[PDB]
Formats: sequence, C-alpha cells, structure tokens
Amino acid sequence: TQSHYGQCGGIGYSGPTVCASGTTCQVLNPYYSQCL
Repeated sequence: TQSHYGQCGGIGYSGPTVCASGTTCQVLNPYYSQCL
C-alpha cells in the first residue's frame, strides 16, 4: 500500500497503486500520480 502524499501511479511507476486508507489516488501529470 502507499502512504499519504505517496506515488500511486504515473508513467515509469512500477509500484502498487492503492493509497492508504483515508486517501485516494490523484493523477498529478502523465508521469506522476500522488495520493491525497
């Protein structure tokens, strides 16, 4: 799982995309998605 302000997605990312409870995944740009 990811933590708050954690990268859940974004090109080049090869990690889990599930944000910690209480948060959600938010695409920042086509190369980064933060969890807020």
